Amino acid sequence: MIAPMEKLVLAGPKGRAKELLQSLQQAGVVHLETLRPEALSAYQLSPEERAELRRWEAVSAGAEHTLSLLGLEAEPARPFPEGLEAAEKALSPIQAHAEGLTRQKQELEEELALAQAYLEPLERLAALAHGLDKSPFLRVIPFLLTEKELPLVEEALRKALEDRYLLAHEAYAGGVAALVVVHRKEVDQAKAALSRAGVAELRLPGALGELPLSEAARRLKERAEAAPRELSEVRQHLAKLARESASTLQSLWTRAQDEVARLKALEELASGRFGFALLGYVPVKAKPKVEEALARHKESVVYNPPWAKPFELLVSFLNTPKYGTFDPTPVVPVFFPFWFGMIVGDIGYALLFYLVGRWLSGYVKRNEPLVIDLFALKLKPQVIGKLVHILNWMVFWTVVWGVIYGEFFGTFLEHLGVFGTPEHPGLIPILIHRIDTAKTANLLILLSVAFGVVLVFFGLALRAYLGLKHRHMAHFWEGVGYLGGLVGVLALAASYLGNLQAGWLQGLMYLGFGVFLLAVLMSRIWLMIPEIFTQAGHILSHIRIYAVGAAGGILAGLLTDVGFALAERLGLLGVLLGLLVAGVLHLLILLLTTLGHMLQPIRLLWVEFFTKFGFYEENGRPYRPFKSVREA
Amino acid sequence: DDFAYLNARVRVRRGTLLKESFFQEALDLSFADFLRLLSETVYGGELAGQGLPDVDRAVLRTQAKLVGDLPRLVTGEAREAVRLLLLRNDLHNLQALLRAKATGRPFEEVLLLPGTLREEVWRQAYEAQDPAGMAQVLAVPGHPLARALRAVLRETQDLARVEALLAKRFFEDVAKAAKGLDQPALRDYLALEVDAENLRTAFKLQGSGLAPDAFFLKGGRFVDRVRFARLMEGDYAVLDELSGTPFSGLSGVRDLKALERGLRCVLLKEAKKGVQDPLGVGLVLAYVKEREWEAVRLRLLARRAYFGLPRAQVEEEVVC
Amino acid sequence: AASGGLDRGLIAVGMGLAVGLAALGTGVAQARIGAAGVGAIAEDRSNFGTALIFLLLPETLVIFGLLIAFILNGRL
Amino acid sequence: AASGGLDRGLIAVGMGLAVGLAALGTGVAQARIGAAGVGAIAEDRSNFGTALIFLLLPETLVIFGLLIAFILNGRL
Amino acid sequence: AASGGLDRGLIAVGMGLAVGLAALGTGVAQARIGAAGVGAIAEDRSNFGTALIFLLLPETLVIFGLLIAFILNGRL
Repeated sequence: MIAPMEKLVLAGPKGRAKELLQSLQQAGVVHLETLRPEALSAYQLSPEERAELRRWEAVSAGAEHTLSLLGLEAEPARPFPEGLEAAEKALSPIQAHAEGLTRQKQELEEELALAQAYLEPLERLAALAHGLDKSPFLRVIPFLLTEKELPLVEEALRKALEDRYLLAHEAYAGGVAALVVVHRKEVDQAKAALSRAGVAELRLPGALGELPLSEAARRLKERAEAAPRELSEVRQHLAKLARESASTLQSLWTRAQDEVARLKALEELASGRFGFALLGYVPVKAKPKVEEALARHKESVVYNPPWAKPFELLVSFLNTPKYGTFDPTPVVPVFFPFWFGMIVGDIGYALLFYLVGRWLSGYVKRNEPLVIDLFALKLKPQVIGKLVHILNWMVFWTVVWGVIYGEFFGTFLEHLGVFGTPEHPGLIPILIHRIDTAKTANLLILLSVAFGVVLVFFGLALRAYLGLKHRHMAHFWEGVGYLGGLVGVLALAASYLGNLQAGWLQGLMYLGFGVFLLAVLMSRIWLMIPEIFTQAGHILSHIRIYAVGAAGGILAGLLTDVGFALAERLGLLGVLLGLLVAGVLHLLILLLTTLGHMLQPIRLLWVEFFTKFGFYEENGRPYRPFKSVREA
Repeated sequence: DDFAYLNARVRVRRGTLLKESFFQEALDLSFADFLRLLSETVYGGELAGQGLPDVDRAVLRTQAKLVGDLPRLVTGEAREAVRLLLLRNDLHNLQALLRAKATGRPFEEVLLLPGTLREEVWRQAYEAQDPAGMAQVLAVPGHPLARALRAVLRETQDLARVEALLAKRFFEDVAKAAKGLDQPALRDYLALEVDAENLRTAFKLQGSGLAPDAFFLKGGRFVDRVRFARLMEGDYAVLDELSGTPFSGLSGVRDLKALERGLRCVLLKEAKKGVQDPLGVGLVLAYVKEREWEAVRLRLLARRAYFGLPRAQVEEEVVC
Repeated sequence: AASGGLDRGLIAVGMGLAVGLAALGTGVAQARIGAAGVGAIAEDRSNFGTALIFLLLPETLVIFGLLIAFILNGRL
Repeated sequence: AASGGLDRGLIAVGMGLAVGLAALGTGVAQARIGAAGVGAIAEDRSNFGTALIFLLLPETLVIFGLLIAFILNGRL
Repeated sequence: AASGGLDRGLIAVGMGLAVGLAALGTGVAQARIGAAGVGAIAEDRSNFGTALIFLLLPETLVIFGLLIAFILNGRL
């Protein structure tokens, strides 16, 4: 137990090292570093201190362990004090009760199990045996054999014994409990004969077995009978202990735990001051003032909605400095339109996604493991479930928004906004699709295609800021220079992009535009220039992902159309209810698969994320993957 | 191809066992009786008369004729893989030759297990004086260990250190080499060996707790340099933190002998996975391991029987 | 229906090649990658995403077929 | 029934092509994974529900065939 | 239904094709998946109800053929 103060633990980036350092130091807080290389070599904890820590571990662990056997738990909170002695003492009686009873319960189950099982064979043998292991004049060898065994066992026995033995059996079920009876002196041959056959003298293993067959049989009735009842008591006490003491167990546990970490924190700083993070021991007087602010970069242990919620989490990754260009934070608002807009469905697609959203944001007990959804109950990881309760609401809003993207989308089908097509039909709106037919369809084709290009433009802007402002000249040279090519790209594109609408606002413009491209790739020299080919490949990919996100999207709406509306023959009316045979079915299948579509937004994003357009990852590289960053 | 043949050849081969009950008898079998029991079994086919050196010799030959035959077959992907296993023990043998070579100890007393390279390679290597020359000999037919030995030899010609740094380096070569297949099971068992070797080495070296990595062989998958280090610092709590890891029978163990037993069981449980593994190397691999496991018990029990040594003396160690 | 236009036929043929080839390709792509996985499922319910993540990239191909089919429609 | 024009003639074929082809794709996809799958059951009956779910996605090919076979007949 | 016009010859050929192609795929599927299993079975007798269910999945392909063929002929 150190000199008075509550230890505080923080770790973070280089920027937070400083902000943090200042915040602890001025008040009258002690033993602070990084603030010198190791004057905590003159704060090396005593062996005694290490010992106290050691004790705390026994207690900490003991609580956990005991909680386990008991069959209940506790979970980590915010540290608190009690005194070690109180906690140890607290831990001890209960651990002793729970532990004793847990064993007893186990034994009881076993007693029951064996005794019932053994009850029948011992009884069969006993009934036959009319007492003979009682006798030494006759010796009896019980053994069980199936009737599979009986002619063979009989031949082996017969061969050794002749007729100087009694082989009798009364059945046990699927075989017969058997006795070979022999005279004294015949015993040795008698065991060997059964053994040769592969059978052998059978009774229960250990002390109970030795007892007369008759006696063993009695015991088996008794143990089998006794044990469940007895089990109830042992189990009851245990259950009772868990029930009452759980809070307590946890409080000791938490208390102890907070010490185990706390003590360790002291030891390491003592020892060798770490680096970009920040240690200290902070007094009772000092302790709140430093903690309230935190500047969003570290990790501690003390002692409208659609736009904000995941967006709030990207804010934390903005704050870390470790390089010379802007931190990676744009992603959540880049995601959102498409996230909502993936669902751009019709009658069965977008407009049915609702059922799920109120179930998940709300609570649904309909499910075999899901009960109250706030409580994350799952056949899959529970822990994982709790965190994205926040998400259930943001997803519910997504479900609401996707429904909206059903009526704007449905403009170019039915509705009103840019087209005039009936504001609402009479039978099944979206009987068939305007979009299935080419002109409407075509506009949607061109629509995705542009969007992949847009994500590329954002990336190279970032690229030039990166190499510029990080002074990665090779990269700077790359982000500006690569843009040199583009005018010529537009040139060629136009004669196919409007076909008749364009193609000739530019031409052999490419011949000089291509030169502009390569100029500074060549200025750095770069003994590996051809490699720019791959930068071009991404563009086609960006397009493809959006295109698929759309097309698979469209396909989704069209299954409600061949699943409820029109398809069969040339397309007919009664297909409506012929398909209803199918109709209930298509809905659920559809639901499962569209989840696959939303991983494509992210697939698109993944193209951009590791392509060094304001990023720290580059197949690793000190910083946590982006994988972990975006999820909630 | 030819693991159609191999698993099948193995399927027949797996029968010549000396059952668990063999060993149970042996606890209760005197040496003569132990010997009698052996002579009636497949080891008995290499046993002439009675006597321990003969039992052990019988073991070598028994393993040899059913497994040792196999390295000459090297042709399948699998055969090469099997070659790696044998190479490792043999790598020991090679070390035995190297060390023998260094101390004026003659070539002649270093038995080798069935070798990929023949007697004459070993002889030449021994006979090829310079540490480079010895290493160069082993390379003549090809031997990733030759080159590795050389790789280590490039910096100095200090035999013992070369052997030590080589063993780490070789198991490092092996890590790539085993990866260079695929036929996972050998790879898996080996991975457990990496972890096991780390545990025992840290164990051997514990209380030293120096710069751990010189003794930490890499390829830990549930073990790491620090866990190794901690154990080497004397912190036994590592095994208690290496629980729920694949190695559960080591939990709370504080002796190397029992440690080796638990490890053997864990790894054995892994070896046992192969029983009808196709090109997947498990059926042959497991089979080699069976012969191994049998051999361990036989030799142990042979002595037990020989000296009349307790049942309790063998009791931990002839079961897993 | 009935006697198809000479034009309708040229596109109608090619309509099939896109759906069949991509569909076949996706199933097989998923199958080998799918084959490697199984010990992990057992081991870690949480890690499960990796084998799964693997499957998603091939998924683009079939969808591509639908897009070209879409432009053709009303000529077919 | 009876005679058919060029659309009908083209579709009549494809109703068959569809049913045969999907089955073939399903089988190949199944062969690699299916071979892989079994050891896990032996070990774990518990995971078996997961396994029961596990095999399923390539199998989708067959079902598409029945709807399309249905659709073709009637332009046939 | 027996001899007739232009449509019918086309369905009659393809009716067979439906059956033949699916049969090859099912067989291939059984060969790899089937091969792994027996050792697992050797150990796990336990699996036997499961074993009746496990093998069962590629085989659906054949059933798919009988409806399309029957409905085609043996129903036309």
